Amino acid sequence: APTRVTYRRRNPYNTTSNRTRVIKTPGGQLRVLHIKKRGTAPKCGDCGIKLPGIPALRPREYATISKPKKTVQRAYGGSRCGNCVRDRIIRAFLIEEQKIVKKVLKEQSQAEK
Amino acid sequence: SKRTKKVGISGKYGTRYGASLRKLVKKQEVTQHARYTCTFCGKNSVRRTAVGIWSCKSCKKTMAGGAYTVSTPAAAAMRSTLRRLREITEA
Amino acid sequence: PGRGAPLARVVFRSPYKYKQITETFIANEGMYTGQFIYAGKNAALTVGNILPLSSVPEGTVVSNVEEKPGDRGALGRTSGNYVTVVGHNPDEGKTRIKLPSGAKKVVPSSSRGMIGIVAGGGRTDKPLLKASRAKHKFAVKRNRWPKTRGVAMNPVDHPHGGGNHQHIGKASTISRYAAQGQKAGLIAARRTGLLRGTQKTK
Amino acid sequence: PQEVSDIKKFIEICRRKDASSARIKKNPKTQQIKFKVRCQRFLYTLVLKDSDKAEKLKQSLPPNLQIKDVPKRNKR
Amino acid sequence: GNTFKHKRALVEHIHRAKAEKAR
Amino acid sequence: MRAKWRKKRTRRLKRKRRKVRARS
RNA sequence: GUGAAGCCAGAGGAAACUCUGGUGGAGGCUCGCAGCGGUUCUGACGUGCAAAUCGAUCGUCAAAUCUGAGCAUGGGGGCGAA
RNA sequence: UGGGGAAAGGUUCCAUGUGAACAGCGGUUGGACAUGGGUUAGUCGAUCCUAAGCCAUAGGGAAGUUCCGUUUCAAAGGGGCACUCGUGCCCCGUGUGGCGAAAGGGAAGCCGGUUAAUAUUCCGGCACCUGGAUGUGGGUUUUGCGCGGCAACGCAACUGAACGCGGAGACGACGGCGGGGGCCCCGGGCAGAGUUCUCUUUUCUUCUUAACGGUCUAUCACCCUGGAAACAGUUUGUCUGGAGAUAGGGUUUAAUGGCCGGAAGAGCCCGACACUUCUGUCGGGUCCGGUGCGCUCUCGACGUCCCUUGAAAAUCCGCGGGAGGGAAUAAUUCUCACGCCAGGUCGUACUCAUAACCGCAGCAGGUCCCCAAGGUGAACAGCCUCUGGUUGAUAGAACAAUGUAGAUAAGGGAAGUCGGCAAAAUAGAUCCGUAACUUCGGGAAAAGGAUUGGCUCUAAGGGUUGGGCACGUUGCGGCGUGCGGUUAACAACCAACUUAGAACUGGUACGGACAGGGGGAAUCUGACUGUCUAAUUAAAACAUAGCAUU
Ligand SMILES: [K+]
Ligand SMILES: [K+]
Ligand SMILES: [K+]
Ligand SMILES: [K+]
Ligand SMILES: [K+]
Ligand SMILES: [K+]
Ligand SMILES: [K+]
Ligand SMILES: [K+]
Ligand SMILES: [K+]
Ligand SMILES: [K+]
Ligand SMILES: [K+]
Ligand SMILES: [K+]
Ligand SMILES: [K+]
Ligand SMILES: [K+]
Ligand SMILES: [K+]
Ligand SMILES: [K+]
Ligand SMILES: [K+]
Ligand SMILES: [K+]
Ligand SMILES: [K+]
Ligand SMILES: [K+]
Ligand SMILES: [K+]
Ligand SMILES: [K+]
Ligand SMILES: [K+]
Ligand SMILES: [K+]
Ligand SMILES: [K+]
Ligand SMILES: [K+]
Ligand SMILES: [K+]
Ligand SMILES: [K+]
Ligand SMILES: [K+]
Ligand SMILES: [K+]
Ligand SMILES: [K+]
Ligand SMILES: [K+]
Ligand SMILES: [K+]
Ligand SMILES: [K+]
Ligand SMILES: [K+]
Ligand SMILES: [K+]
Ligand SMILES: [K+]
Ligand SMILES: [K+]
Ligand SMILES: [K+]
Ligand SMILES: [K+]
Ligand SMILES: [K+]
Ligand SMILES: [K+]
Ligand SMILES: [K+]
Ligand SMILES: [K+]
Ligand SMILES: [K+]
Ligand SMILES: [Mg+2]
Ligand SMILES: [Mg+2]
Ligand SMILES: [Mg+2]
Ligand SMILES: [Mg+2]
Ligand SMILES: [Mg+2]
Ligand SMILES: [Mg+2]
Ligand SMILES: [Mg+2]
Ligand SMILES: [Mg+2]
Ligand SMILES: [Mg+2]
Ligand SMILES: [Mg+2]
Ligand SMILES: [Mg+2]
Ligand SMILES: [Mg+2]
Ligand SMILES: [Mg+2]
Ligand SMILES: [Mg+2]
Ligand SMILES: [Mg+2]
Ligand SMILES: [Mg+2]
Ligand SMILES: [Mg+2]
Ligand SMILES: [Mg+2]
Ligand SMILES: [Mg+2]
Ligand SMILES: [Mg+2]
Ligand SMILES: [Mg+2]
Ligand SMILES: [Mg+2]
Ligand SMILES: [Mg+2]
Ligand SMILES: [Mg+2]
Ligand SMILES: [Mg+2]
Ligand SMILES: [Mg+2]
Ligand SMILES: [Mg+2]
Ligand SMILES: [Mg+2]
Ligand SMILES: [Mg+2]
Ligand SMILES: [Mg+2]
Ligand SMILES: [Mg+2]
Ligand SMILES: [Mg+2]
Ligand SMILES: [Mg+2]
Ligand SMILES: [Mg+2]
Ligand SMILES: [Mg+2]
Ligand SMILES: [Mg+2]
Ligand SMILES: [Mg+2]
Ligand SMILES: [Mg+2]
Ligand SMILES: [Mg+2]
Ligand SMILES: [Mg+2]
Ligand SMILES: [Mg+2]
Ligand SMILES: [Mg+2]
Ligand SMILES: [Zn+2]
Ligand SMILES: [Zn+2]
Repeated sequence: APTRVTYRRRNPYNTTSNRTRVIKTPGGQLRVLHIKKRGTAPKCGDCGIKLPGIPALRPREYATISKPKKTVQRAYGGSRCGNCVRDRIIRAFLIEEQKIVKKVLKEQSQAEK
Repeated sequence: SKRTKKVGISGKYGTRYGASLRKLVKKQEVTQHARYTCTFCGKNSVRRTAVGIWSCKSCKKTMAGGAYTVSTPAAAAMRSTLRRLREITEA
Repeated sequence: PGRGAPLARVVFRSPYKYKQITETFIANEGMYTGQFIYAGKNAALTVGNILPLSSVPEGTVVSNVEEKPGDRGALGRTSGNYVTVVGHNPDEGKTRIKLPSGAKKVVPSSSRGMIGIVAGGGRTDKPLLKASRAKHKFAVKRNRWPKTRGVAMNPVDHPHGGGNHQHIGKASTISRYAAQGQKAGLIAARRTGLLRGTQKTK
Repeated sequence: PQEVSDIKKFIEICRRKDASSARIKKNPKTQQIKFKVRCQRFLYTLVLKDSDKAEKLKQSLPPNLQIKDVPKRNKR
Repeated sequence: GNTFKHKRALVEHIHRAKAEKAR
Repeated sequence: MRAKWRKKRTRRLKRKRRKVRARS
């Protein structure tokens, strides 16, 4: 039962790509299994938090899963969190409104002569 | 429960480097490890990130400041002089 | 690394193309993320703005001052330092400035500068106190630490050479017009010894 | 390998061009009957508890399919 | 703080606190 | 999506159009 | 092993402030195993196992610690905490 | 002194046979000698990318072999459409080479069996990736490019050119805490084995479940209601809240978690018959719980440190915009399900060291990594044992001097000697006690004392589950409630260790082996930690922070 194991590939060094975990086989043996690295969650493009509703994969793996699993149904679906989308809409409206009043005030109250 | 008479934070240096040098470094260590109240949000969460960078844990703003204090007297005086120079002449 | 004086990342917009450009300035004390800054002849007298010296009044303090208009900054770019505007000369277009070393200089008025003082404060106030601390400082700059004394080498190595006692043996002030391999010591020294009074030169 | 839930879908699977063979495995200790069909990409398994539908299902399969009985202790 | 030595000490303190609160 | 991925889809459309012409 | 800042509770005083018990886990700190090194026996051997090794006793051991591969510097030249 | 690798070697690997020579004794044996045999990949590597760096092109030096220069003082590119048939048209333009990693970055394979010698490569079963063609089912559209949720967002699909924005690749050291896999440990059961003068419901062994999928869950965080001082919530470690807490209800990143397919048909353990060989055949079994400051790997939320802040490129995805195109019987450049075809080239045996590498050699030297059992014990200390592996270093007889290595001596105790050189003495843990001096941090384990075995008992330190009425529904109901109340804290069950006290007992012994600091009063000198004469000198010599000068 307390049996020792060996690597199954030619690399003998403990690098950030030589990742293994122990298994037990239906033949009653302790072996080693070589595993990849963990995925990373995409981040928001304004505040930098983890976006909800999107899986964490290695970059090449996103090329095979379907489109609705990689986005949420809203403007700026990926890459923005929703709190940031709320700020953009309000800020865009308020600044645009002040632009009109500043123009009208400047034209009327100062170019009446 | 005071557990130290005078050395304070510079008790990690044991009996090394001389008494005068430990006092001088103590003056700068106390002020660089303290917390300061944010100017933008008001909470008491502002710590030093790097030698001239200070960041707020709450509202996520970072600011350029002194080496071991958030502001320097020379910078504070200049801001008033600049304010007075521009204002009382142009306004 | 290797520098005091934190840096600032600023994003502008292109007047002729649909894109944006990112620059890297030196940070003045008081600047923060999310702040608008302005550059040009008609900019305002606020910390962090960049404008020609012809648009500032006497006594203002700036940093990263161009020696000539267009070279993008040469003077006063180190932590806790600045230059001072002294006077103008509008008919010919020159400005007098004062430098951190204490010297005076004359510069064309179209040179640009940034209002304020360079962030980084009084870095040199606390002792390093440990050999390892000085080692970490230079390990990211150059291979210059530690340093052996010339008086402790053999004559084949250094002019201060050998002898049955450690000593120099001749005057340590060396002429300005000497040969490479002879300049070791105090080069072209006007005087020597402990400075008692005030220094007349300004 | 994938599991099939009902009987109607399992019959429709067996009526496919790439259906190569099928077999029947019975576990008397736990009283189960398993129907497996070998297709191009997957092996489909259907699990039944009773035994009054196994022969009913068996006769409902297409006649051109080959069905075995999975003898105990299969030879190498 | 270093007030209650174990579980029994805390329970006795609670009973006396409610007894005086009763009055 | 990558450009090679998009090139395949328009290539299929062009073949299908010339074949449906050949059919007609 | 020792036990620095920060934090909790109680007690003393008119205040400014002071005392006690905990919590915490800092330091080119310390005992010591592996690695790294080489103080003494002026030990063994000294046509040696060995053109520098062997034994006992020793120095350091969480940082100015130890180490592989790739690359650079070429002889009045390099490199040198000398 | 076990099981596998990197550099280096190159057949040393396997079988059969053998006179001499080699294996510093022998030899029927051999890494020796002779004759034959042995290395199988779309998934493991190389091949692709860039780093420190090296070299072409434009140009400038040098009598010249050649030196510099890497984006420059250069007219330096790539994308689409038909072709009658290549010839012809039309857009964009700031920029424009290669080599360099078998430990950095990176598309994809697991289990069982098989040989004298290969296997994640062969056989059987069961999967996955990239590229290329393509048809059925389903989806959308009768007014053209989907519905649902207040919301966080969900669903099998669910148009999208130029140009632009963003994310992943993509990163330090140390500290305690929590979740998961493997190992260790304890109790019960079925099989087999060992011991049995006496004892022992006893001691030991097997009781397994892969990649790839489906389904139900799992910290952080985010959303809706509402409005807090008698301030509350809360970590081992004081953080959080009118910039919206507690509380109630939801959404979502993250399986090495539970159940199912794979899968018992496999593998393993017993028993009974056949069988010269060829050959085998048939019955049973392959369960159920607990514990932890345990060891090892992995994930998560926190914290400390810096005049130190801890790579780049290839490659893949989302979004802003709205160019072009399309049905009313058919149309559909639908990232949905299933289906068709292909994946070239080189390495792969064996050793990795008291005999396969480098030291003239089969040399006590040197040479980068992965896995890591039981007992004692603080422990990867020393000492004994299991799995696995060795029994190989020329031998036989005798016990003189002088040696090398290991040791003990009466009385005195450094009188020996340049000199206490060598040896001896001290040593773990618990409880007392602790000076001068001092940069107030230390000196300090200062100095100096006492105890420690065995057996029979006593006491303390925890977890889970229960709480009384009155209505209505539900195959003792479980609840929708209206309440009442704080058992003067009770009952049942479960579980390791750590600490303190007493009696008895012995040739007064008990850290019983191992392991394991001698101490004090002063002078000279360098502040300290660090560094050097490989092979006669480790120091008061060098470096260092601080100070001053140019
Ligand atoms: K999703
Ligand atoms: K310059
Ligand atoms: K150096
Ligand atoms: K020096
Ligand atoms: K001297
Ligand atoms: K001197
Ligand atoms: K410590
Ligand atoms: K050691
Ligand atoms: K020479
Ligand atoms: K290949
Ligand atoms: K194939
Ligand atoms: K190759
Ligand atoms: K290739
Ligand atoms: K390069
Ligand atoms: K030339
Ligand atoms: K590589
Ligand atoms: K073979
Ligand atoms: K259809
Ligand atoms: K739909
Ligand atoms: K890296
Ligand atoms: K863990
Ligand atoms: K664990
Ligand atoms: K475990
Ligand atoms: K154990
Ligand atoms: K796999
Ligand atoms: K409050
Ligand atoms: K703790
Ligand atoms: K390890
Ligand atoms: K459109
Ligand atoms: K092989
Ligand atoms: K092999
Ligand atoms: K090797
Ligand atoms: K042990
Ligand atoms: K041990
Ligand atoms: K003898
Ligand atoms: K003898
Ligand atoms: K003596
Ligand atoms: K003497
Ligand atoms: K003792
Ligand atoms: K003296
Ligand atoms: K030293
Ligand atoms: K020496
Ligand atoms: K020494
Ligand atoms: K030296
Ligand atoms: K001094
Ligand atoms: Mg010398
Ligand atoms: Mg000379
Ligand atoms: Mg001279
Ligand atoms: Mg000299
Ligand atoms: Mg140390
Ligand atoms: Mg030590
Ligand atoms: Mg000797
Ligand atoms: Mg001899
Ligand atoms: Mg052989
Ligand atoms: Mg033979
Ligand atoms: Mg011989
Ligand atoms: Mg012979
Ligand atoms: Mg022979
Ligand atoms: Mg041979
Ligand atoms: Mg591969
Ligand atoms: Mg060249
Ligand atoms: Mg030329
Ligand atoms: Mg290459
Ligand atoms: Mg690699
Ligand atoms: Mg395909
Ligand atoms: Mg789009
Ligand atoms: Mg399973
Ligand atoms: Mg699952
Ligand atoms: Mg809540
Ligand atoms: Mg199953
Ligand atoms: Mg079986
Ligand atoms: Mg082998
Ligand atoms: Mg080995
Ligand atoms: Mg050897
Ligand atoms: Mg050799
Ligand atoms: Mg123990
Ligand atoms: Mg003998
Ligand atoms: Mg002797
Ligand atoms: Mg004696
Ligand atoms: Mg005696
Ligand atoms: Mg005596
Ligand atoms: Mg001695
Ligand atoms: Mg003592
Ligand atoms: Mg002393
Ligand atoms: Mg010294
Ligand atoms: Mg020497
Ligand atoms: Mg020596
Ligand atoms: Zn955001
Ligand atoms: Zn703030």
